[PDB]
Amino acid sequence: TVEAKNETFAPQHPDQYLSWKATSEQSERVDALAEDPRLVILWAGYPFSRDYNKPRGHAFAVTDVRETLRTGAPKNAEDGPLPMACWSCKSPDVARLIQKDGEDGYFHGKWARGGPEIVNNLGCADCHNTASPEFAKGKPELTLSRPYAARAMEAIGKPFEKAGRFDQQSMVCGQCHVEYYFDGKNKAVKFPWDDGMKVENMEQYYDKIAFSDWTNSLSKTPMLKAQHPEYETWTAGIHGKNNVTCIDCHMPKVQNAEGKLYTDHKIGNPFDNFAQTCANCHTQDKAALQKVVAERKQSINDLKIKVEDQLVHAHFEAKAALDAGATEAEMKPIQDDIRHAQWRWDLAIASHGIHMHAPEEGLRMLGTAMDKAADARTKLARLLATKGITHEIQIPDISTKEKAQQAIGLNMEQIKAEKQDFIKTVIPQWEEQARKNGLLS
Amino acid sequence: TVEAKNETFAPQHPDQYLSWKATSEQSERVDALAEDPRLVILWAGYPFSRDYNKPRGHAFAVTDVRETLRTGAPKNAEDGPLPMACWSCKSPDVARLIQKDGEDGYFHGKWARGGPEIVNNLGCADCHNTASPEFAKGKPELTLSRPYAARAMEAIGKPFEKAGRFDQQSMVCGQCHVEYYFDGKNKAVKFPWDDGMKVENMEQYYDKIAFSDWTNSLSKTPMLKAQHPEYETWTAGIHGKNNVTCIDCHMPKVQNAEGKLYTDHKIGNPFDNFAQTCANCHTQDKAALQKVVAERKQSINDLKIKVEDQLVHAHFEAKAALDAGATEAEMKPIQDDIRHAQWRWDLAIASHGIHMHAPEEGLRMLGTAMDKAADARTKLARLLATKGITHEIQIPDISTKEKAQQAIGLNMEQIKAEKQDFIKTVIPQWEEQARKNGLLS
Ligand code: HEC
Ligand code: HEC
Ligand code: HEC
Ligand code: HEC
Ligand code: HEC
Ligand code: HEC
Ligand code: HEC
Ligand code: HEC
Ligand code: HEC
Ligand code: HEC
Ligand SMILES: [Ca+2]
Ligand SMILES: [Ca+2]
Ligand SMILES: [Ca+2]
Ligand SMILES: [Ca+2]
Repeated sequence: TVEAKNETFAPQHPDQYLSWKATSEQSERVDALAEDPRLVILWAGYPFSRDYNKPRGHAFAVTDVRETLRTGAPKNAEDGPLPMACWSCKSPDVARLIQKDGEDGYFHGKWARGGPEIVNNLGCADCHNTASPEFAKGKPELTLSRPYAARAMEAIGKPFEKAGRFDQQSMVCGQCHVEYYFDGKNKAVKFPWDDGMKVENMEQYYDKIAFSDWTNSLSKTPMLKAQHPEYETWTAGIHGKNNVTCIDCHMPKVQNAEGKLYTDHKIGNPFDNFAQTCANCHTQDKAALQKVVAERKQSINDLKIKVEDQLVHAHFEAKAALDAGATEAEMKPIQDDIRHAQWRWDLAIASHGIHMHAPEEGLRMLGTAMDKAADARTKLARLLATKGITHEIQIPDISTKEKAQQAIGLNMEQIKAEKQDFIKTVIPQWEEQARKNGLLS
Repeated sequence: TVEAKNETFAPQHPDQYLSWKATSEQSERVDALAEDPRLVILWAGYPFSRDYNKPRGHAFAVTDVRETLRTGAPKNAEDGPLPMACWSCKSPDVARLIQKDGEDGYFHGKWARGGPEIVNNLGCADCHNTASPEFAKGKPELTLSRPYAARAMEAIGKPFEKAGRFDQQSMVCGQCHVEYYFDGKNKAVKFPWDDGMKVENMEQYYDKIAFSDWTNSLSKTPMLKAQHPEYETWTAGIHGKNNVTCIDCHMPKVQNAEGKLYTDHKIGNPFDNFAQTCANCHTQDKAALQKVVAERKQSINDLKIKVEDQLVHAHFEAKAALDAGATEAEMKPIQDDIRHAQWRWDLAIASHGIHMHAPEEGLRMLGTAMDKAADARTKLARLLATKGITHEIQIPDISTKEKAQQAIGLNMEQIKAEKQDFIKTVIPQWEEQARKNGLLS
C-alpha cells in the first residue's frame, strides 16, 4: 500500500508537491572534513574519516548516500562495506520494502542489495499515511512509517498514536534526525534511547551493553560515533521545552497564489522566510535574531575546536604510548577516558543545528567532554613518563584534509578513483533495473 | 547633601521604606565553603579560604562585612588585613564620605578606619539623588552615587546621564553587582571593563597590567579572584540582550492597600512574586519556569564541580613539583595555565544568579576553564616526571570545610576566637561613636 513514487501525488497535492520538489534548490554540499581536518584524526579507522559533508536538501538524500565514499564501490549485491540499514533514512522505498519483506527482511544483507530497489527521493510515504482516504482530502494523516522510530518514541514515554498534533509534527522528523546505532546481527537501526536521551544516559547505555562503533586506528580506543541528534537536542532546548515544533520553524504555513493556506514542504533554513517563522512568535527583527544565533554558533565553534585539539593530542599521545610498548591494561583507563570524551564531543556537535536548537546543552556537553579529555591526557603523560618519555608528543601536519587523511594511512587517490568508477557505471544500471521493474518513473 | 540615615525618608515614602526594610527577612546566611570545601584549596592564601557565604538581604550588608572572617580582627584604625574599599558596596555612608572627604580621601586608610563612620544599612542614597526636590515629590531621580561605577559605565560606552530610564535601572545595581579589583596605592575600587566585559577581555586586561589578587599558597600561582559579575553576565544573557532590566525581575511595580502603584523595594528572589515578575512577560506556569531555572542550576553545578576537581588536583600537583625542586622558570607555563583556568571558572560561577541570567555564558566559560586546566595538569605530569615522579599525586582529605582549612594551614579555632572578640568588643564601640556623632539612629 506504500506509494514510493512521489509524482503519483502531484496532481492531487500540487502546493505540497511543488514545494517538496524545491529542496533540489538546496544543492550546495559543504565538505566538513575540508573545513575541519581534525575530524579525520578523531574518526581514524571509521568511514567518516574518508568522506563527511554537511547536509543539503532532502531531494539529494538518495544521491548523497550513493555518492559518499562511506558506501564504497560494491561490485555485486553481497559486496561493499555497509549494510541495508544505510538506506533507512533516505527514501520511501524503505517503507515499501519494510511493508513488502518485513522489517528483518529489509535489514538483511548489504547496502548494495538495495541499490536497484531504493530509488525514489525522500518523500510523501515517509511522513504520511497516503493510503488513508483522508489524505486525498488534504488532511495530513501523519504517520511513523519506520517501526524502529515508533519503538523509540514509545521508549521515551511518547507513543505516536497517543501524541497530540504538535508532538506528532516533530516525531515525523524524529524518524531520521536522531542518534542511532546498528543493532544485532542483521544491523537493524536502533535509537539508543532506552535510558533516556541525554548524553549521560546514552553513554551509560552503550557502556552497559559493551558496544563500540569502531576502534580508533591511532589510539586503539573502542569508540562511539554520534550522528545528528536533532530530536534529542531539540527536546533538551528551550523551544522543545515549549513544544515549538520542528515544523513551526522548518515547515511554516504559507499561502498559495490563490491565498489558500498550506504547509511549506521546502524544508530548509527558517531564516529564509523569517516573516512566517520566527516572526510568528518574536517581535525582534531578522538581523537581531540572526546575530544572536550567529553568536551561539561562534561560542560553540570556539569551544568545539578546543575540545577537538585536545582529542587530537590524546589520540596521538595514545599512539606514542602503544609504540613505546604500552600493555592493554595500561591503555584501558586512558581508552575509557578517550571514548567518553569523544562521545560527549561528538553528540554535542554532530547536529549542525545545535547552536540554535539547544546552545546551552551543546556547551554543557562540550564541557563534560573536556573533563574526560583532561583525564586522558594527564593519564597519558604519566604513562609515557614510565616509558622514559617526558617531552610533548609532536603531531604530524594535519592542516588540510589531504594531509590528515595521508597521516592516518588512507590512499585517497585510489579510494576516490574506485568510487568514481562505481558512480559512473553502477548507478545508471541500478536506475535502469528499477525502471524495468516499475519502481521508478 | 547625602542623607545616609534611611529612616529620614520613612514618613515621606512609606511604601518604599517599609519594603526596603523588609530585606531583613532574607536572613539565612548559607556557608558556601561548608557546601563546597574545594573552594578552600582554590583560594588557599586568600581571605575567601577563611569565610565565604552566599548573599542574603541588603539589610545585612553592613553586618556581614563586619562579621566575615575576611576583614579580620583589627585592634585599631591602622590595623587589619583589608582597606577602606571593602566598605564601598555596603552602605550609603560611603556616598556620604565620598562627598565629605572626596573619593581619594575616602579610599585612603584601612577598613578599620571606616568602622565608626559607615554604619547605616545599604539604602536610599545609594541609588537615589535624595537631595533633589523631585525626590520628595515621589520621583525616583536615579543616580550613580559611586564615581568609580560612573567611570565604568562610561568605559563601556553607556554614560549614565545619557542612558534611558531602562538602562539606568540596571546601572544602579551595576554600582555594586560587578567584578572589580583594587587599583593603585589607595586601593580604589575599579571595574576591569576597559577592554570589554567578557571573561576573555578581562583576562587580557589583567594580564596586560600584570595584575594579581594573591599568590595561591599551594601552587605559588599569581591568581585572579572573580567577584559577583551580575552586570557583566546579565548583559551577556538573553534577558540582558532584550533590556529586561534587573528591576523587571527583582523590583516589580506592585500595589499598596489603596491600590496605588509603587516599586517593591524588598529586593530578593523574583519567584516570591512570580505573578508580578515573570508572569508579566511569560505565559508559562510558575512551577514550569522554576523547573527550567533549577535544571540550569544543576547543569552548571555539575560542570562547576568537575572544573574545581581538576583545579584542586592542579594546585596540589604544582605543590608536589615545587617540593620536588621545580624552578621558577619550570613553573611559569603551568602557573599561567592555572591562573587562566581558575580565572575563567571563578568569573563563571562567582555570580549566584548565573544559571538564570546567562546560563549558556556560564557553561561556555567553564568549558574554556577546563581547556586550560587540562593544559596545566598535562604540563605538570611531564614536569613531575623530569623530577622522577610518575605516580598520581595524592590529595589530602578535603571532605569538609574544616579538613580543607586544616590542610592549607589555617588555625580556624584561633581565627574564629579573634573574630568573635572583635565582633563583641569593637562593633558596639563603632556604633556608640556613630550615635555620639549623629551618624546613627
Ligand atoms: C549508514 C551508516 C548510513 C550512511 C552511509 C549514510 N547515512 Fe545518513 N542522514 C540522516 C540524517 C538526518 C542526515 C542529515 C543530517 C546530518 O547529516 O547531520 C543524514 C545525512 C547523510 C549524508 C549526507 C551528509 C554526509 O554525511 O555526507 C550521507 C552521505 C549519509 N547520511 C549516509 C539520517 C540517517 C539515519 C536515521 C536513523 C540513518 C540510520 C542513516 N542516516 C544512515 C546512514
Ligand atoms: C516529512 C519529511 C514530510 C514529507 C516527506 C512530506 N510531508 Fe506533507 N506534511 C508534513 C508535515 C509535518 C505536515 C504538517 C502537518 C500539520 O500538522 O500541519 C504536512 C502537511 C501535508 C498535507 C496537509 C495539507 C497542508 O498542511 O499543507 C498534505 C496534503 C501533504 N503534506 C502532502 C504531502 C505530499 C504530496 C508529499 C510528497 C510530495 C509530502 N506531503 C511529503 C510532513 C511531510
Ligand atoms: C528520513 C526519511 C528523514 C526524515 C523523515 C526527515 N529528514 Fe531531514 N534530512 C534527512 C537527510 C538524509 C538529509 C540530508 C540530505 C542530503 O542529501 O544531504 C536531511 C536534511 C535536512 C535539512 C538540511 C537541509 C539543507 O541543508 O538544505 C533540514 C533543515 C532537515 N532535514 C529538516 C527536517 C525536518 C524539519 C523534518 C521533519 C518535517 C525532516 N527533516 C524529516 C532525512 C530525513
Ligand atoms: C526554531 C525554534 C526551530 C526549531 C523548533 C527547529 N529548528 Fe532546526 N534549525 C532552525 C534554524 C534557525 C537553523 C539554522 C541555524 C543557522 O545558523 O542558520 C536550524 C538548523 C537545523 C538543521 C541543520 C541544517 C543544516 O543545513 O546544517 C537541521 C538538520 C534541523 N535544523 C532540523 C530540525 C529538527 C529535526 C527539528 C525538530 C526536532 C528542528 N530542526 C527544530 C530552527 C529551528
Ligand atoms: C513559537 C511557535 C516560536 C517560534 C516560531 C520561534 N520561537 Fe524562539 N522562542 C519561543 C518561546 C516560547 C521561547 C521561550 C521564551 C518564552 O517566551 O517563554 C523562545 C525563545 C527563543 C530564544 C531564547 C532561548 C534560546 O534557545 O536561546 C531565542 C534566541 C529564540 N527564541 C530565537 C528564535 C529564532 C531565531 C526563531 C526562528 C528560527 C524562533 N525563535 C522561532 C517561541 C518561538
Ligand atoms: C562592589 C564593587 C563590592 C566591593 C568593592 C566589595 N563587595 Fe562585598 N559584596 C558585593 C555584592 C554585590 C555582594 C552580594 C553578591 C555575592 O555574590 O556575594 C557582596 C557580598 C559580600 C559579603 C556577603 C557574602 C560573603 O562573601 O560572605 C561579604 C562578607 C562581603 N561582600 C565582604 C566584602 C569585603 C571584605 C570586601 C573588600 C575585599 C568587599 N566585600 C568588597 C559587592 C562588593
Ligand atoms: C537600589 C539598591 C535602591 C535602593 C537602596 C533604594 N531604591 Fe528606591 N528605587 C530603585 C529603583 C531602581 C526604582 C524604580 C525607578 C524606576 O525607574 O521605576 C526606585 C523607586 C523609588 C521611588 C519612585 C516611586 C516608585 O517607583 O516606587 C521612590 C520614591 C523611592 N524609590 C524611594 C526610596 C527610599 C525611601 C529608599 C530608602 C528607604 C530607597 N528608595 C532605596 C532603587 C533603589
Ligand atoms: C551596593 C551599595 C549595592 C547595590 C547598589 C545593589 N546591591 Fe544587591 N547586594 C549588595 C550586597 C553587599 C549584597 C549581599 C548582602 C549580604 O549581607 O549578604 C546584595 C544582595 C543582593 C541580592 C541577594 C538577596 C538575598 O539573597 O536575599 C539580590 C537579589 C540583589 N542584591 C539584587 C540587587 C538589585 C536588583 C539591585 C539594583 C536595584 C542591587 N542589588 C543593588 C550590594 C548592592
Ligand atoms: C529576570 C529576567 C531577571 C533579571 C533581568 C535579573 N535577575 Fe537576578 N535573578 C533572577 C532570578 C529568578 C534569580 C534566582 C534564581 C534561582 O535559582 O532562584 C536571580 C538571582 C540573582 C542573584 C543571586 C541571589 C542569591 O540569593 O543567590 C543576584 C545577586 C541577582 N539576581 C542580581 C541581579 C542583577 C544585579 C541584575 C541586573 C544586572 C539581575 N539580577 C537581573 C531574575 C532576574
Ligand atoms: C519581560 C520584561 C520579561 C520578564 C519580566 C521575564 N522575561 Fe524571560 N524572557 C523575556 C524575553 C524577551 C526572552 C527572549 C525570548 C523572546 O521571547 O524573544 C525571555 C526568555 C526567557 C528564557 C529562555 C532564555 C534563557 O535565558 O534561558 C527563560 C528560561 C526565561 N525567559 C525565564 C524567565 C524567568 C524565570 C523570569 C522571572 C524570574 C522571566 N523570564 C521574566 C522577557 C521577560
Ligand atoms: Ca545545509
Ligand atoms: Ca551512533
Ligand atoms: Ca541568598
Ligand atoms: Ca576581582
